Amino acid sequence: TTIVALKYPGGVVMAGDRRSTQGNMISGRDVRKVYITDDYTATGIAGTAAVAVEFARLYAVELEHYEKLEGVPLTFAGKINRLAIMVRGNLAAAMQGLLALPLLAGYDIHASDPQSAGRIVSFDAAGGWNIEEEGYQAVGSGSLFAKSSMKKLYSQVTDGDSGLRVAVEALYDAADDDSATGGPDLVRGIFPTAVIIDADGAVDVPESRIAELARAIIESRS
Amino acid sequence: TTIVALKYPGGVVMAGDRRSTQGNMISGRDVRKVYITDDYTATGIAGTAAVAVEFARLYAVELEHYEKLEGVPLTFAGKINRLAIMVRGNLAAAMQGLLALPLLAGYDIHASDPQSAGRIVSFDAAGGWNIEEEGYQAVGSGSLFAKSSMKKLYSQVTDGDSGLRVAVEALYDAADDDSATGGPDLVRGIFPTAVIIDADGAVDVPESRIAELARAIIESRS
Amino acid sequence: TTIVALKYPGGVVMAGDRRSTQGNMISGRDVRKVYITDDYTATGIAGTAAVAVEFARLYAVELEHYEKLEGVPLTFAGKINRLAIMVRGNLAAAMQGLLALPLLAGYDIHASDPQSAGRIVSFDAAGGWNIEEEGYQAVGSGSLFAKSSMKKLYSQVTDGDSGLRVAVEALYDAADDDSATGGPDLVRGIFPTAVIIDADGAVDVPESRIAELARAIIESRS
Amino acid sequence: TTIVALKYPGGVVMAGDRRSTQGNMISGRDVRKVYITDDYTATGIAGTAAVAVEFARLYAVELEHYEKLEGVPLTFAGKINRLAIMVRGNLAAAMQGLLALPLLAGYDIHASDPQSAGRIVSFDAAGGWNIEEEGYQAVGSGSLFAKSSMKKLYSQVTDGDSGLRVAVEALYDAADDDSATGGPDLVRGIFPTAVIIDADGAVDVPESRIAELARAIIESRS
Amino acid sequence: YFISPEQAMRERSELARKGIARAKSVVALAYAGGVLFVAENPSRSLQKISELYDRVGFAAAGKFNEFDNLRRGGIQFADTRGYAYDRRDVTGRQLANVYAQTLGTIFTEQAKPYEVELCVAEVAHYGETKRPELYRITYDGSIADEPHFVVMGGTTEPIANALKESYAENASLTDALRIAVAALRALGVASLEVAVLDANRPRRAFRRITGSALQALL
Amino acid sequence: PYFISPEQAMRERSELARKGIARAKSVVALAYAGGVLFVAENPSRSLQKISELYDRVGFAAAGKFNEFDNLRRGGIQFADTRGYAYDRRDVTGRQLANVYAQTLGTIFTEQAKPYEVELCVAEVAHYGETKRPELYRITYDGSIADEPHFVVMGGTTEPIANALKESYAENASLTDALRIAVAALRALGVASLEVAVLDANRPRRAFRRITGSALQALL
Amino acid sequence: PYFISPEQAMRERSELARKGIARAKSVVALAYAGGVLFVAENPSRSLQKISELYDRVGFAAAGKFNEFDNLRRGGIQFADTRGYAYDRRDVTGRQLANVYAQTLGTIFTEQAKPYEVELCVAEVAHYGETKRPELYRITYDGSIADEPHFVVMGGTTEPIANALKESYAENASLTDALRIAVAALRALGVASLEVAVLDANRPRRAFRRITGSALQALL
Repeated sequence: TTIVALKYPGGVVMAGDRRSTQGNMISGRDVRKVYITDDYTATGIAGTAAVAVEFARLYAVELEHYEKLEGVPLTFAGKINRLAIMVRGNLAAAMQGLLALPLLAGYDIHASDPQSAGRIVSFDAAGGWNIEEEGYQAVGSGSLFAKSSMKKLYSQVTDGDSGLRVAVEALYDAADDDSATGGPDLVRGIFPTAVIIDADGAVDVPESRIAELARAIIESRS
Repeated sequence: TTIVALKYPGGVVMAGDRRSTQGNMISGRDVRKVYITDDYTATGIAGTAAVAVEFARLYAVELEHYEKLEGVPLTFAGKINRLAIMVRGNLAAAMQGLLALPLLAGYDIHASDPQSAGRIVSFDAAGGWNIEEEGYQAVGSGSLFAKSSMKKLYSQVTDGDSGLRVAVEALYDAADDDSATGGPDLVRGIFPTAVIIDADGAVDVPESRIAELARAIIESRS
Repeated sequence: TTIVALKYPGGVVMAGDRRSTQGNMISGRDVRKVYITDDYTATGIAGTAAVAVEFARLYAVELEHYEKLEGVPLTFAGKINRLAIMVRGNLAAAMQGLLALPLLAGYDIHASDPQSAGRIVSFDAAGGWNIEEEGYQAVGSGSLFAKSSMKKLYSQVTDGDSGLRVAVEALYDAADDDSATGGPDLVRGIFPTAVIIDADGAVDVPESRIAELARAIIESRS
Repeated sequence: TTIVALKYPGGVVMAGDRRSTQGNMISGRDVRKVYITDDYTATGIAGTAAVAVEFARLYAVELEHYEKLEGVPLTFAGKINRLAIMVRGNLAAAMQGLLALPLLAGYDIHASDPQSAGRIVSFDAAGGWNIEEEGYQAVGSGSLFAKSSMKKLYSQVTDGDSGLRVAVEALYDAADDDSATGGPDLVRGIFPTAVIIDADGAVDVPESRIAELARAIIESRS
Repeated sequence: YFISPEQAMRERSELARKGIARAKSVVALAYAGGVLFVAENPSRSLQKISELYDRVGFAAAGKFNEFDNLRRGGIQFADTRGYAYDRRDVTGRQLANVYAQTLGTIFTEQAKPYEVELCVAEVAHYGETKRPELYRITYDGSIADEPHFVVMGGTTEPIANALKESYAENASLTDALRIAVAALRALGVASLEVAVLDANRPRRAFRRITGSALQALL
Repeated sequence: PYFISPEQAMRERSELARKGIARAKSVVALAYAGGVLFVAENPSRSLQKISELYDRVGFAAAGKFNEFDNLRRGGIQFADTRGYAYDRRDVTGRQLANVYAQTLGTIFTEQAKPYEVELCVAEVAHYGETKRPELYRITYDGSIADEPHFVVMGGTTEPIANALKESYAENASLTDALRIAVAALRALGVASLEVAVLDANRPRRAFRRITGSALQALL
Repeated sequence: PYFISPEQAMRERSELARKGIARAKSVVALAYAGGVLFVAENPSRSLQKISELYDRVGFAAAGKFNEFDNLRRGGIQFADTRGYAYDRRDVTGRQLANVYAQTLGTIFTEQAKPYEVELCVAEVAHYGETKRPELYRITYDGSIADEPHFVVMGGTTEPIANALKESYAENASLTDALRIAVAALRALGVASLEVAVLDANRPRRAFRRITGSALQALL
């Protein structure tokens, strides 16, 4: 598994691969690991599949619940805190092997400068969190290859689309050097999933765009 | 043990063998492992015999109980969820050896296209579930041989009957390569059991049809 | 990690580095480890990052809570006691590896002589505390190198600014001889953080001053 | 650590050194280990520093609490009992390493003969106590050397001052043969602490007197 | 010297009726795009119309702290139920039922009856056809199924009659707003609380209509 | 006697509560340019009827000191825990005003004697933001009222409320609002006055007492 | 759920409490140069109406011995635990005075018979510090009053309070304040007098009884 997230001027993008394994055995060719938890935050989760999908679901429920009770969404700080508390709560089971790590991307509507209202937040197994400020983050078995790819490719990011292409490429290199991360399957037509958040909220990138970017990368490397 | 399930245009079919062992010793020659939990779902369970029969019974009770209280069956999604929660509940005992894995076949009456309203759902020991979309699934010690058989035989599936024959054949190959799975006993006249679900509900395939299909396969291989 | 604190005539100064590691891997280049818990006390915490930030936050809350209920801050003695009780409470988790040690700097407004109202207090994992009287203290993996540096440099301390320079230098030597402590990063422009407390309260030293002192030290050693 | 106590005609004297270690490392050069728990009893505690200071504090609180409720101090017997019960209560933690042993000196106002109203009481880790009747006692890592010194020096004890000198000397020999016990630091001017109890209550010996006695001993040995 | 129980019950009913009578009036009516809530509300912070679940809305009239408290209880039940089973399983009917049972039991065992009148509304989901459902729950636990409109609080007769003459099925949003404000008068742009259960929204159907847009509409 | 008319006992309780509210020192709270101003007639130097509740939320009360004081403590309690769970900027004057009302109503219904208290919760905007001061009045039964300009609590409220009705001016400075408030309160001496402000210009903690020589100079 | 009008019952309770307070020995507490002086009319040698509460906080009472005695114990209890948790200099006469009032009010409302007691909590400054003595009087209902000069409790309080009003002098020595207090108390014999002081000059424990021959010499 591998989930990358990077800020671009005016927004944030978050992409994730599709494979799920048991040991050396490829068990799922089309899992979706990036959820839209709310109109301004998307959440990726690496790790145990059960714990992951459960985290995502329950967190979305809690954000929206407070929103319905108080008539206003939490600030990005409150959201960060609740996610952190959930993660800290799973610590006992994470030592027993059921570890799940979330990467949280959001667009702060209350930030001062709109061009840098993008937000990326990373968590460890012990619930501590860190607001990333070098422009990108990743999680999962391929995270190191993905980060080392984005470090070089990141000067190319200038808008929503270039940022999307850089995301897809980083995923391609993760998969290229790690076997637990699936690359674009040209045969079955299964590509990474992506979410874009900007001033207007969060939308899923439609599959065709990711397909074209992936084919461009693959032809570039041949 | 081995239980296969495959969609065909307009419905779903689910078949299971009859043997039950203790170590190398053949202890039951006529166990029934596929139940009709309700008018549109059948459930197979591999694993510890006690835990299996109990799961099936209790799940059927719960589906029908909610149906009597609310005056309408759950959606296929709710059913999937309850089964998943039961499975997650048995996890502590599954680590102690009492593992039971269910494979759930259903016919969604609310789906848009009737020709693809068939549904197959698979579970792991940790309660996570997955909606199968490559057309077939299996569970048990012979599951790998059964799946590798259906991958090749599946282009022949065009209706209810051809789908039934493919099911029986997949079982035959499971038994052919694994000793814990019983094949058709021509001497005692004991054949796999099968359930067919389509727009009109779930019916048990009468034994004679399975007998003829099994004899056709056996003569084909000689 | 390394956090030094030293009294100067008329006040106290407390500085801390910025690195945070996981094993040999540098994970945070700009963590802030010295907090202003109240108008007359700053608190540094070495050790597990989660437990550290939590300690600081909760202690600040408690000081201010009693202040709001009773209409007057605790004496420096009461503050020392509450911090000690928190530290004693984390002992079970500290044996399990989640150890966090605080170093508490304060300016006693009620002391008799203003020129020596500065206060430095150190704690062990078992909640016992000690009021330092040789003029300086440190905590963290680099603490021994920092103390052995300040022992020699401390006769130079005559005011707020010279005391600040001595603090920064002690940090520089800690980092120079230990790899878990980060030195001034001239490339990224990240310098230690510092807090100064005197008769007028606690203020954060603005970054520029620390930058100039660090550059002076670095040029002195070349 | 080492704390000696000896009766003299008409009173009791109790002295303790100042060092506190962690392994081979000298961590405290001026700890005070002998407290005045009340107007007629002083208490020394050897062992874990936290448990020690806590014992002393809580015991003083309890003596004075009963005194305020009943309008009269407990008899020396009751005091002995309460201290013993505290010590017995710490036994579980003493097996885990947090051992603290008290030595209790008191002046019984109700005794028949004033010249022998002095009282020394020693405790083990299991709360049992013993009223010393050979005229002196000690506790701590240097206790054996201190006792073997006082056995020879004790015929010189004839009043409050000679008894004080004998105490200081016994401490000097403890420190001379054990490294965990600090001797008189002539450089920093830190000397053992002493408490004298007689018919008029308990008073701390002012530092100058202990300084002169220590210098006399040190010059005698050169 | 004891009194009686039946007489006490009658007195309680009268007290409840009086409490219901001295209150701001609310109306809810079906229109082409769903259901429309129009309440006479001067405050800007205190509200008498609320989202309950994706397609289920709620209006009330009486004592604010109590009706507000029911509001919270209703919100609570739906979320937990949805999490256990699913969002499309919570229906306006189940919620309407819960309030009635709770109210009856509460009244029988409590000291003072809740001087409240409730209206639970439901519309169909996205891309489906079904008529809006209105239920009225009264202070005792009684529940009534309304086909066209509910009027709560204050003097309900004149408003109910004016609506009886003006109501038109499949009236647009503006017409239903005019009818509802007119029958409510039987007012000014200020102090009006207006919200809709817009059946055309994908998921969350409840939507407030406030400020300049409302002024333009009226 | 035994069987009686509840409606009569309830009426008696209301009358008793009214009497308790009536025999008490008067407090006023009014909006001015820099925030909100509390001016209470208070002779004691230790016992106070005006208090900080949270960063931007203040509190004044009139009635029985032990009870209003007790509510003061309960209100302080709720805000700190809530802030720790979510955050400081999430606690609002509205939520606090609401909690007191519900608690008061339930408490009165289940307790023996009703709290002879009248509460005013005040809120101002945060630093570097524009928003009008909000005043809420909570009465002994649980009723809550939203006030745009000023609240008067305890004693005879009519003359003070009318004098304020004639003298009030939005965006009056601190000195003018103090003169108006003391004047309408008289309807006094430098001593025995409890004056505090919710100064909207402070960075975090807005509540600030105005006592002694500075107050004398102002007046 | 009761016959006799609740208000009438409350009035009866108040009258009963007043009667209980009235038929009791009189106690006075007054400020003098060295601190605070308690002078009570007490015949018994074992039963006492004046007590140390904490280092600088003293306590006098008048009414029913078992109850006022019980409060004495409760007050002692609270201070020690509080001091252990935080510190000795954190316990103040104010906090203690407050606790008794709240407890008394709640207790009266939920109990059967009201405590026929009248309390006076006194506090002086610490060693080497300057501050005026503080006297608080707590009555049976929970009311608390801040007294600048002297408190009179139990029996007929008018004549004693007036005699003190004429004779009181701030910064009177110990002997003069004793003469004034005994004289105004008479409005007696060396025997049956309970006299204690909160001597501000003591290092820690300020409370100190003045009994026997020394007292006789003073008087």
